[PDB]
Amino acid sequence: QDSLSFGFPTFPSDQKNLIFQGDAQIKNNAVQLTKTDSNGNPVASTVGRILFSAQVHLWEKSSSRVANFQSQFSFSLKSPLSNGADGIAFFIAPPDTTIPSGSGGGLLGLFAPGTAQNTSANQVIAVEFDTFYAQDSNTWDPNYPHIGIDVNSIRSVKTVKWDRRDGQSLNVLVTFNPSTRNLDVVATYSDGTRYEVSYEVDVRSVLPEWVRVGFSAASGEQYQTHTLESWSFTSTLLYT
Amino acid sequence: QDSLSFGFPTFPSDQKNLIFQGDAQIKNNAVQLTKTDSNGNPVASTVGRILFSAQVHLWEKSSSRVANFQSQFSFSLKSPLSNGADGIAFFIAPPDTTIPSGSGGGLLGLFAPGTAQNTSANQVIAVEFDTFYAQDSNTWDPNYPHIGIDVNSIRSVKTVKWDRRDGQSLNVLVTFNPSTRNLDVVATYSDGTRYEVSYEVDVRSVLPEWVRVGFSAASGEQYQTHTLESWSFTSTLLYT
Ligand SMILES: OC[C@H]1O[C@H](O[C@@H]2[C@H](O)[C@@H](O)O[C@H](CO)[C@H]2O)[C@@H](O)[C@@H](O)[C@@H]1O
Ligand SMILES: [Ca+2]
Ligand SMILES: [Ca+2]
Ligand SMILES: [Mn+2]
Ligand SMILES: [Mn+2]
Repeated sequence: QDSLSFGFPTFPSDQKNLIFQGDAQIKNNAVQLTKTDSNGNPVASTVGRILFSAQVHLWEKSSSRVANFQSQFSFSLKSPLSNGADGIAFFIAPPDTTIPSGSGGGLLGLFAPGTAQNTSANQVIAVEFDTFYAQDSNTWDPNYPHIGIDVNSIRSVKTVKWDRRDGQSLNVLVTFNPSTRNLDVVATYSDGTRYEVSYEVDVRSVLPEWVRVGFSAASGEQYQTHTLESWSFTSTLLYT
Repeated sequence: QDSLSFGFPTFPSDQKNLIFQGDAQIKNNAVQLTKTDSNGNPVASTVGRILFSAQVHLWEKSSSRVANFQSQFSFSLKSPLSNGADGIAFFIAPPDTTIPSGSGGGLLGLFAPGTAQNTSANQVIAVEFDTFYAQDSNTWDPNYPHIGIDVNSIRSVKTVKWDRRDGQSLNVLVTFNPSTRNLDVVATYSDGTRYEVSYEVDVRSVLPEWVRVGFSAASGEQYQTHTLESWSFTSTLLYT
């Protein structure tokens, strides 16, 4: 289809169109990307992702068209630790994408250690909300929590300072306009605090015509819950 | 998802979210539900169906919600004969639906012979565009071409006299309103000729909570092409 849209105001346990990978599962009408114990507390060494089952037609060679898409979602992070890790990311990748071996912790379940910073070995666009930036282990990160745009590498093409707020939901709107090729990110907390970051990228040179969209999160030695609370997505092919 | 929508203005060969069953295949940017030869002419004894891959949440027992839905599509029928058969149908059924054994010809690839008129043995709602009504083989049909609403039986609960026009595209709008429980069908030819038929039905007592939507067509001894040209669908769970 040239156009596709779906909306999850909440996430009931009875799901049919979500692909669950790793430890991801539904609990209390939300998606818990990372594993939690019986008490609902976060644990270390966990990775989880979800993808919508239907494939999205991002661009089309034959017609020279590229999709205009928007993804709106909200999530919250919670941890008793002073340095909860590692973060959650909205991502777009080839349909057959699976969790790479050793992609835990700072690699957010998106990259393999051997090629995490090799842009020629990956096919992924992701918007990360990264809460762990220890310069000794996450050497590629700026020294502070941040929102980053990742294009084929865990080393973001761009980041902006972000404030992690325990237990508070962050609403995010990610849009891509094929005419300007701008990928825009706008995130806000309920008190009006806003973060904005944009990057110009030709998705046709990074991803295949058909892709899947979803979320990924991980926790290494430090941990926190990564709770996806709602998600709506729409995409339509436009001539450009 | 509480809401889902998709649109196929045309049907390029590169399809990823369609389930093809029987003889259905893409040719010339359209879906040919029934088999055709090299010259492109229709052949006898063929059945074909397509279903969208993502499951639709038609109703939710826990929240007591039922979805409204709208399906818009266009198709054309062509045949060297004047008695083209058998017809095409838009249908909604359980996700694991497959072509029943011996469902060719007048059964439109939707029902099994032994239970075609047994409402207690079926789970399907369909809107048929029936062009063949010979009483020797299609005993359940009115004696004229027609559009009908089928609820668990090949014998339509409601029909309207219809005119088959070789090679002309028929635009159809099918809508279900959970508030009134009315399934409405409006079909029009380009010159404005219009046909309408509606029926009140509680989808909750006929189908499971999750379903798949698609089209089916068949040709027995008499034949014609059943070309699906475009298709858009939208569904949203409502409280009412
Ligand atoms: O495709 C039309 C029709 O074909 C087959 O039935 C035949 C027709 O009723 C007509 O041609 O007369 C034949 C002789 O009695 C009869 O077989 C079946 O496949 C039927 O299901 C289909 O509708
Ligand atoms: Ca990090
Ligand atoms: Ca018939
Ligand atoms: Mn980072
Ligand atoms: Mn009929």
